[PDB]
Amino acid sequence: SKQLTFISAGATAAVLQSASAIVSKVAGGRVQTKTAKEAGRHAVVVGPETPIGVHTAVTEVPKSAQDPLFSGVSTVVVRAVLPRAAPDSVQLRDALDVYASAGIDTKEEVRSATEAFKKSAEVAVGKAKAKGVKRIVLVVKQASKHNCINELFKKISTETIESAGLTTEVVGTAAVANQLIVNPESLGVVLLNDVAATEQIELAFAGVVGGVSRVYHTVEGGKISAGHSFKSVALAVAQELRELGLSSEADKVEAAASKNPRAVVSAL
Amino acid sequence: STKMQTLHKLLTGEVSFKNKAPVKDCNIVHQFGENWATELSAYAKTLPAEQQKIIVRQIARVKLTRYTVAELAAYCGDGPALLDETARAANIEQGVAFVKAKGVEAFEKYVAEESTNANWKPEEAKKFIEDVKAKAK
Amino acid sequence: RADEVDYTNLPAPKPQKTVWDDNIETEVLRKYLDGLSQYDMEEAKYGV
Amino acid sequence: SKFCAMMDLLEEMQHRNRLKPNEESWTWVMKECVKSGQFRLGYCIQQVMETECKGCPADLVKANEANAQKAKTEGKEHPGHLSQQAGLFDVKVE
Amino acid sequence: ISGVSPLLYFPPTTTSTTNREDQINKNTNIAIQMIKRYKGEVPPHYTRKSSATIEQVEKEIDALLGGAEKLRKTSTDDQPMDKLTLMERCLRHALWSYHKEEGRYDFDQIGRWVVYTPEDEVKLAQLKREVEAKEKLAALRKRREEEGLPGGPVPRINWPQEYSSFIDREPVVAKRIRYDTLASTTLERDEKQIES
Repeated sequence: SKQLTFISAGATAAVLQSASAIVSKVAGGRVQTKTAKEAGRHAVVVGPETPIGVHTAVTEVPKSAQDPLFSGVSTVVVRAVLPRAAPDSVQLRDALDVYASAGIDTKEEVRSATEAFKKSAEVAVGKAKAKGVKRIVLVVKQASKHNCINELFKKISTETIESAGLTTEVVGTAAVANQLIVNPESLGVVLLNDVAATEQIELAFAGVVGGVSRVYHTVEGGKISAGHSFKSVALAVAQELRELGLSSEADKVEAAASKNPRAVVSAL
Repeated sequence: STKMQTLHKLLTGEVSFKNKAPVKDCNIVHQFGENWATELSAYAKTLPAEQQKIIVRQIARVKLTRYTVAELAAYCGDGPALLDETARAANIEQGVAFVKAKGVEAFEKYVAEESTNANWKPEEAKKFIEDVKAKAK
Repeated sequence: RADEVDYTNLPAPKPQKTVWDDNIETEVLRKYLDGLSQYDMEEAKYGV
Repeated sequence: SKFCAMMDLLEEMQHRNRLKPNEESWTWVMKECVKSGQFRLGYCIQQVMETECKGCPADLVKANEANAQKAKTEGKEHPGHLSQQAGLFDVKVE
Repeated sequence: ISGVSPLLYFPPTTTSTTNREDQINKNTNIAIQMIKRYKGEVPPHYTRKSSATIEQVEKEIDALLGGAEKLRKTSTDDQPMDKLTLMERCLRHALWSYHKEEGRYDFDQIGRWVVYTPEDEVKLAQLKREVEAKEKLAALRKRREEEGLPGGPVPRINWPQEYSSFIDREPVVAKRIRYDTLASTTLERDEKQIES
């Protein structure tokens, strides 16, 4: 009756097959599992690549799945995701910086980027207010190539955050990544500009913590789960089942993920 | 005494490098030494329990920092404890693909050159090349 | 017993600008190749 | 540079020792120019042998021309940065 | 590079199946997209007021100017011009401007009949270098294809030295990844669609 939408973005067939087996064995057939390329709700996206239709890429440190090394840490990493076009077409993150060099008009693209950053900034400040932190950390790659997209990102993110009344501290990519992996307790909320390096940093943090499920906020309004490994996908499915209104099944999947990461399907 | 005190502050984040460079395993090895972990662990035993736990946790995190961001994202998806085996398997798979692509003798030379570049012991390089060769058939 | 060393001090990674062979393909791509070299040096200085 | 060393050696021999280089000395220079791919120095040495000595080993003259025409095909006749168009305010004076 | 690295660098080739046709197709699509954004909206269609071919017009011009050859006169640059000379200059200028825009570049004739101002001469020189450079690049890219060597440019680097120089592996590995990927990718767009 109900439907779970599986999106594949750069994920090996093994992970997708594992996810399908897990849901089928745990759900028992009550909720069907359909595959697609875009969704707004009841969706799990498998693979490092960012799907189409997501504007925010928040990720946290769930208490249940905290690795013993990272016990007690509490930091929220939100990556701003610009609208994604077809693979052949030039992405906005690159168009916004190359067209300016070429002299082409960049009004509509700036407007679209501004809207995406505002939504991401609103999500970040809401998380910061909920956690109670007073200052957030913006992350912008300091490469000369990305001298326009980051500039707009800073101009808008700081504007929205200052309007909300919180402080912002701008930093690069290498220093923040090292701090987040080594000393993450000194960062409460970190926003990331839309760059490939930032995406890798978000994945590394999501994996080093012990394997977690990232939350994507879409344009339509909602939250969709995202994973890239067996454990992360299993946690993403468990959260998705919990959202559908299944508690016991979600707990079983979470327990199986904690015990046997690479073979949860057989473990449960 | 000063070296251990400086290292403890550095790992704790109280003390920063001159240029605010990232506190990675590579930089610490460059300054303090190859066996900074062993001496620090011995020194930590002369400290209260809380400091000992922090030292152990920081050392473990620094060891995880020995990989690049891309490697961590690709291989550390299913936890840090399983990171090393996953990275080793992926590297072995790359070796198998290289062997099947451009023979063995070139692969032997390529492995030797990378080991020289990669600061790998001859025993480790010999073990790796034997393992990949065995995996092939 | 005087000062020994500043463990905090680290020698900065000396960056070398990447060189491209002088062919016709380089002249056509001179601007593009120069941009790559500038990006490479910026990455080396900052770290990534 | 091997060519520079040999030319300096010849300069010492002719000027500071008063000895005229023979055909053998110039042939060695021409061989080095051919071997190193420096096809413009070969032209100058070729004329020197045709002026002081009696001609040039035709084997080496042909080899130098082959190297020159290879550059024309590959486009390495002159350093490229020289061919780049410039202007009054478009030149970077270091 | 102080510190034993955890992995040996290997080529980032993971997309094993990369046909040259697909890469050039993607380059063409990107090139078309950028061109459309830069130029502007395609100009509104304009109906010709008369039907005639460029070859027919050139033949008519030659016929018109051939009958006055005996009457036509010799003049210096600073002397005043005649009616025949003025007509010839205007007609040839327009003809060769049309040919230049279409792409039938005859640089000698374009130089004689279309080039009157210093600035225009500078622009002609700029055009002359570009065409020759493209011809050389295409020939060597084809001959490099005959050689089978990597189509994309390859920098003159000695990574064993770079390994020694760099304190940290990560930037060195990233640089190799980029250049290896670059040398493995063909930077060409289909010139039939571009001309279209």
